[PDB]
Amino acid sequence: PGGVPGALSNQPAPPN
Amino acid sequence: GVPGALSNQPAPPNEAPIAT
Amino acid sequence: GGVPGALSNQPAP
Amino acid sequence: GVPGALSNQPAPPNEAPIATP
Amino acid sequence: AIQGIEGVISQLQATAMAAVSFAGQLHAALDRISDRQAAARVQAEKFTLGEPGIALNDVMADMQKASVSMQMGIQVRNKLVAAYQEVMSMQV
Amino acid sequence: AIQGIEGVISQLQATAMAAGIALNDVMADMQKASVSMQMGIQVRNKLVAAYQEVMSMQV
Amino acid sequence: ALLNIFDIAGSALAAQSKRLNVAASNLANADSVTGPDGQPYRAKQVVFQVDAAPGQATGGVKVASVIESQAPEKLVYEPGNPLADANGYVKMPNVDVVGEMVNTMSASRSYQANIEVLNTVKSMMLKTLTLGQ
Amino acid sequence: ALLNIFDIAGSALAAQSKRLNVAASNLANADSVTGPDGQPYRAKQVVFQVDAAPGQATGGVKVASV
Amino acid sequence: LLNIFDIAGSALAAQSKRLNVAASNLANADSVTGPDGQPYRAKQVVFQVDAAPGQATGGVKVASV
Amino acid sequence: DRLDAALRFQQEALNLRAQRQEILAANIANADTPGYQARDIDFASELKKVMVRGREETGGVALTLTSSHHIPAQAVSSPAVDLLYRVPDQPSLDGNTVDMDRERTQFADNSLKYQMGLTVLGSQLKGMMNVLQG
Amino acid sequence: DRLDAALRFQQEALNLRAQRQEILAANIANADTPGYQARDIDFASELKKVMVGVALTLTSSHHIPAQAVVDLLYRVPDQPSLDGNTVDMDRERTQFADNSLKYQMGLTVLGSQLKGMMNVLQG
Amino acid sequence: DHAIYTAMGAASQTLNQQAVTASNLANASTPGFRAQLNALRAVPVDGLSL
Repeated sequence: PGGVPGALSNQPAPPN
Repeated sequence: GVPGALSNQPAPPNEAPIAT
Repeated sequence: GGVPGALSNQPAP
Repeated sequence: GVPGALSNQPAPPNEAPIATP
Repeated sequence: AIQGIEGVISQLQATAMAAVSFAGQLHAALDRISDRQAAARVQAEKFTLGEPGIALNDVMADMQKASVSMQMGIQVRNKLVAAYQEVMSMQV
Repeated sequence: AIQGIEGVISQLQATAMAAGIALNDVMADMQKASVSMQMGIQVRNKLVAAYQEVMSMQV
Repeated sequence: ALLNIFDIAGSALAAQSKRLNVAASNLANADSVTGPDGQPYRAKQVVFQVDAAPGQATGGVKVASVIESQAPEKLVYEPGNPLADANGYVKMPNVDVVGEMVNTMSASRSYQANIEVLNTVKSMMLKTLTLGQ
Repeated sequence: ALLNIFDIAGSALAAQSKRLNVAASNLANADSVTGPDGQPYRAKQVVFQVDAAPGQATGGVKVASV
Repeated sequence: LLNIFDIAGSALAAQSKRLNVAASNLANADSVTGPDGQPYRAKQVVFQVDAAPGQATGGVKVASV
Repeated sequence: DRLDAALRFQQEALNLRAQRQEILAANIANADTPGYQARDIDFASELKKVMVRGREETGGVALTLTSSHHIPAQAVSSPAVDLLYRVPDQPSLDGNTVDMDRERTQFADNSLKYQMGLTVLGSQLKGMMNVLQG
Repeated sequence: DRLDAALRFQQEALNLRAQRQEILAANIANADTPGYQARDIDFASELKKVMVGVALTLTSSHHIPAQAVVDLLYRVPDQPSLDGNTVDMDRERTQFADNSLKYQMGLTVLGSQLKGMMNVLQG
Repeated sequence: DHAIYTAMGAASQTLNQQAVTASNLANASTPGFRAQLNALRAVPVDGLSL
């Protein structure tokens, strides 16, 4: 499903 | 499975949670 | 389309 | 108009007086 | 011509009663290759012109494709000439 | 075809008795065709040479 | 089917160029306060998808859409600037400079890799054209 | 004219140069009592706007006025 | 695939894994907790010879972390 | 028939090399896309499969063009190869398993093997024109 | 000649890029001259003008053949200097780098066209 | 190729920690203030192999 490349998807995301 | 080998089943989605 | 490429000529000319 | 455009006219001289003439 | 239109209506009557080639294919291939090359050249000139929306990536890739197509045409011509020379050497 | 199915049943009786395009394909078929045409030319040349040698005889 | 590599790598080059352009636009406006509409500049990012029509196994990459980055707007206390909030909270873009610099470097490297792919593919096509000769 | 990345980054350089010039002029005139005529010097500010551009998603920085 | 190519690729993978482990360790020099609440214990890779069918000389494989 | 059969193994191996390189280039292109599992094919098994049973395609469906003014259009025509998943080396938060060292090693190896196939096929075809040369 | 018509556009673009490169480097060199105006050319309009003459007639051998023999636009100043110099470092440095890149691109395109015309003939 | 992202995350979170510390120091004269603690948590990425 892809997603945002780079910084946003390689930083620890919020739990929910 | 040996890394770099070939398998017919996909790897499971990996996640890195912050709090268990 | 909506976004011009980095290597394109000034979309703003 | 925009700084960095192209015009067919030279800019006016840049004078900066010390006192009002 | 008036007689030419007479011939056209005659061929239409022929079709009524009744009810592409190798040179054509070669001409079509040459036209396709030339059209691709002209399209790449026109896009390159448009980019060199400064007109917005034309990306250097597309220009360079299209020039690459045009070069590959030209080389394909050259190889086809080389073989075709070789085959013609071989046939004209056939003993009769 | 009806005659095609006739041929299929005939071959079955025979068995009873006995018991887009890429450069990779374009270039390969182009080369074959060249090879087959050269083979045909050479074989015909051999046949024609043999025939002319026979007819150039002296009886 | 080496010709499809042209399309795949060209799409990849275009997508990486768009990503680099968006990252540079975010970086150059880290200090902006106002937009053309008066709204604060919102950091933007591209979305990468597999450029595969339904039924196509594997393709290149394509930019689906450009989306506003999800991050709190940087609040600055300057209730003297003509642009301000009810309590003087100027809203500045949420650009993370380190992220944008790393994104620029990554986009450049991926771009160069795709260029190498295209170069070697063209060399192979020429060979192949020199198959029997 | 310029490539899109060139234009964006060059506009960024020019905008930062303008901001630095405004800061330097303010720091020079920190103790000025009177200006060209007789009115006090007023600290200058530079306002950054994003070049709207046809793309909008990608655009550099312009400075409307000081 | 090709032997020397297999050797060089395996060794590139091993050295990349070591570099990633070192970078992760350097990031976590001052980390005080993880997700479960346990301290972060530094990682180190184990190199082993990949010469399973190639006698005593071959590529290098990362046995474990 | 005989000449077609004699040159069929190397031709099919070279076609499979081309398709594998297309797959590897797709993996390299999607190397920064979050959530993309790297794909690759088992060259030997698929090569034997294509030789025993001829090449086939999943799609290929295209609009028929009886007239000379019909507008030509095709859906998708991918090979009948089994796209297997590569085992990831180390984890990544975005969620793709494209490890660049593996991709570039397989790319270079496939490149050399395709050049080898071209050399073998060209040598055989000259080895035949030499005979048909009198 | 038909060969000139095919290569006319790229040759004129390359020559115009070289001339504008010289103009930009002159702007860089004269950055410190007080009262110097930064000059430049509009590449597209001049390229139109060059892309869009009469050799005198030679009746005999002694007759001598005809002997052969762009418009500069001022740059809009950004910051007012005191010495009257309107040359801005950043703007012209970016323009200089861009012109170098475009000159290289024109060389690449012209070389590719000549190389294609050559491999058509080689045999 | 992805160790750059690990290091970038470390640098960005170092910037965040510095921002927290600077905000704490700016309020050295704030009456009745409670300093914000800072701690770098480690998040292990859970894939299959290493």
